[PDB]
Amino acid sequence: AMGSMERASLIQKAKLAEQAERYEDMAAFMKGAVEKGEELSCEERNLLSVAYKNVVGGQRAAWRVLSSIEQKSNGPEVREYREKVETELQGVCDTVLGLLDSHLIKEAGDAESRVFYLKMKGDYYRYLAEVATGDDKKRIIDSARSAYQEAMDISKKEMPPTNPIRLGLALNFSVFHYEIANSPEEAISLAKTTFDEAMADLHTLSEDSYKDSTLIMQLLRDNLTLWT
Amino acid sequence: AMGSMERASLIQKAKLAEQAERYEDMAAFMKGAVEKGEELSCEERNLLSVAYKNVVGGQRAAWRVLSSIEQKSNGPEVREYREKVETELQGVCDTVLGLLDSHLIKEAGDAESRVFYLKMKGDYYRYLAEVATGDDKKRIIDSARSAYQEAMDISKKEMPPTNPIRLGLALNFSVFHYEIANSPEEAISLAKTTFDEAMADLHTLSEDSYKDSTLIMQLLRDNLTLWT
Amino acid sequence: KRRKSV
Amino acid sequence: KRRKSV
Ligand SMILES: CC(C)C1=C2[C@@H](O[C@H]3O[C@H](CO)[C@H](O)[C@@H](O)[C@H]3O)[C@H](O)[C@H](C)[C@@H]3CC[C@H](CO)/C3=C/[C@@]2(C)CC1
Ligand SMILES: CC(C)C1=C2[C@@H](O[C@H]3O[C@H](CO)[C@H](O)[C@@H](O)[C@H]3O)[C@H](O)[C@H](C)[C@@H]3CC[C@H](CO)/C3=C/[C@@]2(C)CC1
Ligand SMILES: [Cl-]
Ligand SMILES: [Cl-]
Ligand SMILES: [Mg+2]
Ligand SMILES: [Mg+2]
Ligand SMILES: [Mg+2]
Ligand SMILES: [Mg+2]
Ligand SMILES: [Mg+2]
Ligand SMILES: [Mg+2]
Ligand SMILES: [Mg+2]
Ligand SMILES: [Mg+2]
Repeated sequence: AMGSMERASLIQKAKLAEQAERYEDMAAFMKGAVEKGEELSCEERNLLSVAYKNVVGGQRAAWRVLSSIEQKSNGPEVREYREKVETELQGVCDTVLGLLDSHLIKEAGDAESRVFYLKMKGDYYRYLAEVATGDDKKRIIDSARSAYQEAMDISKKEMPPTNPIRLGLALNFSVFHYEIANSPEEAISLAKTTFDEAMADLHTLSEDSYKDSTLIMQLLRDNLTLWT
Repeated sequence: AMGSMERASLIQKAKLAEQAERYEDMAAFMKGAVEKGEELSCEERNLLSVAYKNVVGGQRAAWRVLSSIEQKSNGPEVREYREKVETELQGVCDTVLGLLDSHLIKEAGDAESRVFYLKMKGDYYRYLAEVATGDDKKRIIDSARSAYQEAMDISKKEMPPTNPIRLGLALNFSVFHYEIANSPEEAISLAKTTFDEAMADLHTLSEDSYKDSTLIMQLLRDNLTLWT
Repeated sequence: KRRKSV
Repeated sequence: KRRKSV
């Protein structure tokens, strides 16, 4: 539906939507920008990520509320409405995954871009895994795992330990271990190792880069504090 | 689109959507319930009001952000996106007004219900007036005025001065005077008189009714503090 | 502060 | 607290 709008206007409108806290509009503007076929810049990748994280984050928060009510209840209304929210959540994850496969990831050659898009791929499969049941489920979990693993492998080869995308990738992969893969020891190991290697590289950073890195290091510390 | 769902299930789903902070779903469930053709109970009127107030409140907050950016700017993007938000806001106000005219207000005979729906009619015309320009504008403003006035006339004849719907009606009509009608003296007079007459009737109330009334009296005091 | 409505 | 992701 955004086919007739200039790319630069879609980007501009995404930034306006962010200021207005209109995250569904923001995501639609950014989907239209991706669909122009050109690679995204660093700033544009961030707008894409912020938009969908806010949209799916509202759906997930609602799903958790409804699932909690459903589990305490265990007529069809609670289950039906939880299913409705779940289906819409699945649709947004499928949209993001579709953008990544057609054709963001295949054109992303630089480490910063490729790691960012593989992290996103792991995050949206993880969101699908949060609601999945059975073994359909196992392949979804392994898809999240595989995307995170490839991103980790590139990030370790190509980025400093303080790089914010590397740090956020590790943070999210460690959550994946803790709550999706039933591997809390792996989650704790990964968060600790990541925190420690970033600490030892802070000395190389400017004041601004230090601020960016320590912000995500604090989220790693928050998780280790909760989990140990 | 809610035609196939039982009325009681729509109401139940509205309450679930409220818990999940899914206010667009909440409003659609409540629109479906109104469209069943039966009068709404006190609790159901409250769900209808909460749902649309949250939906339009998000649109208005966004419109104010975009209008501010547009006014500081004075390409077509800011104006276009402000217009898009404005049109969707107008559509939600027109939907609510349509529910009130087909046929909530004409079937509402009790004071509590009739005043509640006329307050809603004034509130959604006021929201249309916030974005309107010119004289098209004058008729919108006078529609808000007329609905509030009829609600005030009934409320004064039929409800105690502490009744929360009467208090909220006066609060909103006083905002209408202050910011839509350019009548800050009328706004201040109305908020003061309403506050004073409610104070003098508190003695008649239970602890629970007192809590309900004083909550809205505090909003009247907040406005008088801001305006004087 | 923004004025209150309800 | 709920665990952090980013
Ligand atoms: C505030 C930081 C922690 C965030 C950034 C992001 O910060 C940047 O974008 C925001 C503005 O939209 C920040 O407020 C800004 O300072 C900038 O550094 C950060 O560099 C990186 C990309 C983090 C870490 C992993 C994710 C990407 O999946 C990520 C996302 C965003 C865009 C959102 C959160
Ligand atoms: C919390 C009070 C001030 C509110 C009520 C409402 O309170 C009731 O509904 C809420 C639950 O959904 C309250 O939390 C609850 O305690 C109840 O008294 C109050 O009685 C009346 C109807 C106020 C005053 C005018 C508006 C109607 O247009 C109004 C709306 C709601 C439903 C929303 C705000
Ligand atoms: Cl449903
Ligand atoms: Cl637009
Ligand atoms: Mg072009
Ligand atoms: Mg399902
Ligand atoms: Mg390339
Ligand atoms: Mg490098
Ligand atoms: Mg029936
Ligand atoms: Mg217009
Ligand atoms: Mg009747
Ligand atoms: Mg009476």
